[PDB]
Amino acid sequence: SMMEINNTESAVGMERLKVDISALTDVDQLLFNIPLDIQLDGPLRNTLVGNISRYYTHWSGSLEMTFMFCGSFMATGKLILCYTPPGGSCPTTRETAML
Amino acid sequence: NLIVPSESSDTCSLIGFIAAKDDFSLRLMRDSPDIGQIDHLHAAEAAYQ
Amino acid sequence: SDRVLQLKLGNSAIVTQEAANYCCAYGEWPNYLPDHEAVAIDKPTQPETATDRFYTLKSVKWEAGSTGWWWKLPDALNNIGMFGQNVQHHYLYRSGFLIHVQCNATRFHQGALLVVAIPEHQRGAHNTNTSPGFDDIMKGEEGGTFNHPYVLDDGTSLACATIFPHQWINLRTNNSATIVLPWMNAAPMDFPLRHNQWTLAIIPVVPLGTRTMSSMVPITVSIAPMCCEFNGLRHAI
Amino acid sequence: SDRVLQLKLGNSAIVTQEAANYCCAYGEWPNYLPDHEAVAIDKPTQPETATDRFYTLKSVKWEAGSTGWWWKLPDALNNIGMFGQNVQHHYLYRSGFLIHVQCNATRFHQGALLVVAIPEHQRGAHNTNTSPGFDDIMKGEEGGTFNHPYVLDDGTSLACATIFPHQWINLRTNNSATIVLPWMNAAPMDFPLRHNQWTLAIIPVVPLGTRTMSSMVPITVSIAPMCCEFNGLRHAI
Amino acid sequence: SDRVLQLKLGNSAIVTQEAANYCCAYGEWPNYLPDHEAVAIDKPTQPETATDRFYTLKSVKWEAGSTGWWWKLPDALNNIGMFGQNVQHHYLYRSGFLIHVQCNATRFHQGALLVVAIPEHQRGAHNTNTSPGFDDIMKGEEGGTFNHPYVLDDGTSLACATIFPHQWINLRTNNSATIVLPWMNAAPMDFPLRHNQWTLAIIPVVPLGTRTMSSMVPITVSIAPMCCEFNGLRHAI
Amino acid sequence: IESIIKTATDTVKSEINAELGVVPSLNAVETGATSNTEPEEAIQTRTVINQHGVSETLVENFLSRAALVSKRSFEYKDHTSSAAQTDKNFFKWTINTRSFVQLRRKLELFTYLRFDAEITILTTVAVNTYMGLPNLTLQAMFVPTGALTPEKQDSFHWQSGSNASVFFKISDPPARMTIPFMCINSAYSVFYDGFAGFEKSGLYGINPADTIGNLCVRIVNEHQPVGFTVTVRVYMKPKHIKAWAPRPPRTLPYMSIANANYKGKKRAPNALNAIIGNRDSVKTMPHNIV
Amino acid sequence: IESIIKTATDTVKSEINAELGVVPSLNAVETGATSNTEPEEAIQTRTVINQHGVSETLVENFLSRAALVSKRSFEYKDHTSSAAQTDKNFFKWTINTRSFVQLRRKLELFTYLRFDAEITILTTVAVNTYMGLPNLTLQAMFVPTGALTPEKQDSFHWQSGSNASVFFKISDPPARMTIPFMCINSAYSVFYDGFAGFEKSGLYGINPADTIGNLCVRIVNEHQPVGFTVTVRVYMKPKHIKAWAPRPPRTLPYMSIANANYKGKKRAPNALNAIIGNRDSVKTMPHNIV
Amino acid sequence: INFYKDSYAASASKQDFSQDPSKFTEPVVE
Amino acid sequence: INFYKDSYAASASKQDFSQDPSKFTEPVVE
Repeated sequence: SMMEINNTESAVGMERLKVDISALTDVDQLLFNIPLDIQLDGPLRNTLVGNISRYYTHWSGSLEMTFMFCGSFMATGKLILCYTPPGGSCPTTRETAML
Repeated sequence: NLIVPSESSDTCSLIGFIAAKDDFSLRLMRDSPDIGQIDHLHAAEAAYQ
Repeated sequence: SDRVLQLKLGNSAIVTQEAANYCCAYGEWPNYLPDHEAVAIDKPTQPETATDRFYTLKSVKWEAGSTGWWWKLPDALNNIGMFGQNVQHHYLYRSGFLIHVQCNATRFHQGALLVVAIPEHQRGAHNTNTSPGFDDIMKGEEGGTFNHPYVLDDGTSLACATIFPHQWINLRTNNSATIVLPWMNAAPMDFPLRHNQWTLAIIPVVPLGTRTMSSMVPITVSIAPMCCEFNGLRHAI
Repeated sequence: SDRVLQLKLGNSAIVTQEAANYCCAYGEWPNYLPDHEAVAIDKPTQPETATDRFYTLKSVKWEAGSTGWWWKLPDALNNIGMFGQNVQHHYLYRSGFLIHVQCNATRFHQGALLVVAIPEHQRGAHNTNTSPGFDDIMKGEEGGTFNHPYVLDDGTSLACATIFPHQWINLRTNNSATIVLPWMNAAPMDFPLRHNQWTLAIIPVVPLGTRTMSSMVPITVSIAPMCCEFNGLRHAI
Repeated sequence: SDRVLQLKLGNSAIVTQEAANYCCAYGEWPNYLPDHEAVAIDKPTQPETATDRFYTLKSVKWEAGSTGWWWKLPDALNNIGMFGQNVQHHYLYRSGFLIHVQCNATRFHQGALLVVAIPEHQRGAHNTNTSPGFDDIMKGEEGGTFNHPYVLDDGTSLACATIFPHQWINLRTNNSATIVLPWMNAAPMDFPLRHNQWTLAIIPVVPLGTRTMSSMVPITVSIAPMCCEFNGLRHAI
Repeated sequence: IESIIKTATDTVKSEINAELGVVPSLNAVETGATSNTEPEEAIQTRTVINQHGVSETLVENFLSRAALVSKRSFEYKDHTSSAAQTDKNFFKWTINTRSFVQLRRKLELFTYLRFDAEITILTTVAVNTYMGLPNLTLQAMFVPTGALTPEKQDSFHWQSGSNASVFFKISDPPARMTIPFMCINSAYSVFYDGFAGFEKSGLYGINPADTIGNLCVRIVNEHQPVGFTVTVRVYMKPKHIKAWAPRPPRTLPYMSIANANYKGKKRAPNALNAIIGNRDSVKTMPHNIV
Repeated sequence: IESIIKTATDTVKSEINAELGVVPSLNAVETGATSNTEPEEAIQTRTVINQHGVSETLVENFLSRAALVSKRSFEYKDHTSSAAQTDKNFFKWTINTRSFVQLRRKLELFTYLRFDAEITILTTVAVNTYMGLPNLTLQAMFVPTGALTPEKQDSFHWQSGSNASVFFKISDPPARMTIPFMCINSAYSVFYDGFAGFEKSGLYGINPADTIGNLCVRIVNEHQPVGFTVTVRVYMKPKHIKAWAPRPPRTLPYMSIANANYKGKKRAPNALNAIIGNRDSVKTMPHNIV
Repeated sequence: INFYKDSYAASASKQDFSQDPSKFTEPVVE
Repeated sequence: INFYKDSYAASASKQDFSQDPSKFTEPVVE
């Protein structure tokens, strides 16, 4: 079920359910990040995994993030989707995050 | 990089999805903090009339 | 292999070449009502090829600020062909549906449609505590337009609407979606003029966008009833 | 069938869809050092998934008058992750490499990259008889740029450089190249801070060209060490 | 026979000649985490000889009015060698410890040390109801000094502290103590930067005394981690 | 394929993979199917024998919690000068699950429900000076939907020829009844996309087959010289539950019990145009470790 | 080696011993081992068949005693002019075993504990003239740690959709619930040598996995014209107990519930520098027979 | 413990461990 | 007497007469 990764102001309604990526002129650039707290009101709260889990207090098990690209057929590109186990800050550069 | 030609729209979109796997488990049940009321709903007094 | 698909029902056929693997709702396929679940004791009419065939509705213009479209079943078909004549001459009704939604564009277009079939989609109204009326619900062949598709016009959520039988038309992948629906009711048969078992919702999650020449992009809906039964023959209302 | 490829090492994975059949260097695949070829008598550390994983370097801008790029191994990885910590805390070193190079563009772009892995690429300098210094050779993570890639910066030839383990990224065919490298040395293990066994060279044989909108085209290098051994534990330099 | 003991872990060895029979904590010996008790699903790194080796800390001066010394584990080793690099690059952690404490003097010296390993030694502060802060607890390699070792700095008692895994260094009998610790936690793995499973406490129950020439008597602590696992590879904090 | 799942599933160890023609991490969202990429195929795993049971998320356990469905306070006194719109020592209640929103959102996670409902009735009393709390006898009579309900405390409809009554006291344990599955269909319609009459002027969304009945509760005692305030709380617990076709949970607040109308809150969270509270950018982390 | 011990062990007779090379009374304290000198080896013994059972010092028996963990008195009255820091006909309590020191020192004889806790709740009431004691209904709702707790007596959080509530009266026997072993680990940490957050500003020694939950208790009744003082005592009894790694008992008095801070008494016994009360010399006998 | 003559009077039936997630997660036909 | 459907609801289990004092009194290895 869809994540509201675009939970910002000036994203009104259905614009919150998609992330707009563009062509950039610098390398190794951050696009978005997702906080993984399911109790806390983040992108994962209004999901099927997020609503049923807030009826409970303890949770365990693996998750999956599926991303569908909705550009044109002509659009090419490559992304890296990094998961960072906890401990420090959220990684802001690609050198730090791909570890 | 996101590389498009001149007739593709230069800003493209992703949609993110999340599920749980089959090793997922939940326990200790509580009421949801997602719904709540500070008053009776409309027409709830009409169920007593 | 899963992209090409010919659907042949009655005298109607649809070939597609840019499809996804089609969706059978809840793993179920339509069938006729068996004897151990039957209620009405008279012999039903099973008109088959006269009613089990694709019915194509009026296309809708996929535009810039579209919010979405909905059709309620069997209300969208109650006046079309010999399905609508069997509906109007009978009291009871039971069938499944094979919904096929068509939308193509060029390879320079982008956009994603959520084509979702919702059971018992009781709607809500916005900023009032009066229930929706008859004309807000029973649109017919033209269907309706979503007012707030982000909450599915019922206070719930579009994000969690993938719990329902759905597909996507992502314009870089496919150009058609196919959902096979069985009978979805608490009763085995039903009066077709006051109750809708399924709502086909088509929702612009990613809007239409290109920088090539502007063409009209239509979204066409073909609905085939499957395994129609009709009980309670009388006159026509 | 040979165009789709998932490479899974450690917690790192790379799916590609527009690839070629990947290259194993000299028909060889990496392995650990066997007992009949071992020299150092202490027990080596084999950290596996902590070091046998893809390490992505900084991307380079494929531009108009690019000459080429080179990275020397293991010098390009000696300060990255737990590979660089095992390098700096040990005297000896042995591993192979799985190099994956990424470069995509539109279907209106043209260009060809020679992605070639060179063993013992001793460089030369131009128009002087003084040898290249330490800083000319040991660039690190950023790597270097070819000065005269037509002679491979060593007096030899780019034309005959297909004798080395190589692939091509022709932009109308593929968008990735994959070379699996074994251990390539005269010694079974080696001191990683003063010797490079492999040089990854990426060379514009056909330059980038299009007449559509100008986008930045990057060339990304992911290198996974394979079957790392480390002998001679001490402090870190 | 029980007085001589060589402990060989990795490239580190310790021979002693004036020892006691060593202590395995609660009759248990360290092991790796088995599959029926595992929680984290990724493959752990087991660096073995790079981390399963003695780490010698800074010696402390056994003086006249010493109260005692404590080191918290794994906090005392989180920045030392390749153990500290595997700690800082991973989220999870599991190991046991082989603690060897050294203190010798002449045959004219007297004194007794209680070398006791305490699980989950939550400390208390004196004459205040504010909890101890981060810097009171997470000393690191230098460790700390007991303020009131008669109550073990937590309101309990030194007299009953022989319920914990302990040995003695009585200077007329032995000059070393050896305690083998397993993994001691309610969880199978743990985040090593915010939780300490063991505290090594060394306490002057009988003070140092002689009437010969005054020499400095040091107390040296060598700690070998045993059967290290690390899960959750990321960058370093 | 249907199987029996008592614990969560185990993890198998995996190795280095490098195969052409096989891409398990790539998927097709467009088919409507959830991704079948296993964690063994994305990372290198170890063997984990997972012993975590799954019995607390069973639909029987998820729904069989006794929840408040009715709460009615009425003045128990001599009602001669009281207005006719008040509860003159008795009330009537059409049994619904819509009035209190914890059970409502929980039952509206499904399209169809078949359950038996056990009904606990908790009566509490307060003095309306203080001289003590009386041990009153209450009668809760179950009247079917649309049938004749009493108009007085001492009406002759309370004699209960065939209507089931429970007589219970305040000092007792609370009265507990099991109401069966009483729908004329094979399941209750939690949502009803239709109109319940053959004319075009009926109510939308309200199927009277879904309605259990009326719950007429009186105090059998006559009035004392002083007044008392009697609060009757009714608790419903579903049991023997089958559930069909799950739904998105309701995000916006409920407005009415008659319909699924929505307004939303004024700001995020749970606003109409913003269900999740806002952050500064898509590359802003809200609770970032410093 | 592990064996089954139901009674204390028997004594065997012994004789005159005079053997070279064998010294069983000499020992090595320095190894950390307790002396294994048996009484047969130190004196001459007789045969004693010891029938003294050992079942009362079992850790199950030693800890499964119902002990007071909470005691809260609140004024039960009309709360309109009462201050907002008071208990307006309800209280909240984070469940801990630290507040009362008999159970605390007894549970802190161990490093790790795995137990199920049965919870007895004893409500008692007093008139705040005398006209009688009301038979009030109380609701104790179990809220998990950190979740939403009610802010009013008549708040809509008391409807208990999925939170387990117990409704009970003062004239009943006390309400008794079993709370399971609810830790996310395999044992509770009675002591926690760590910090519970990823930042350097968390609390030391407090692991929130050790915390059972909140216990929100209200009176379901409305206020009478007079006030009452209601005391709610909560009793915890551990059961099905496993215990690991025993500890020295606490000698000094407890200062706080948040930590293991110590002050000691001013004089011996249980002072900081003197746990045992003093005698005159080491060769002075305190209770010497005359 | 059920001494009532009706089957619906019984306690809750918490032994239904049959799952079929594939009717929601893989409803596709091939 | 346990008529509850959960195993932790049962009474206290006072039949665990297994001891091992040697893990505290003789933890030495030889």
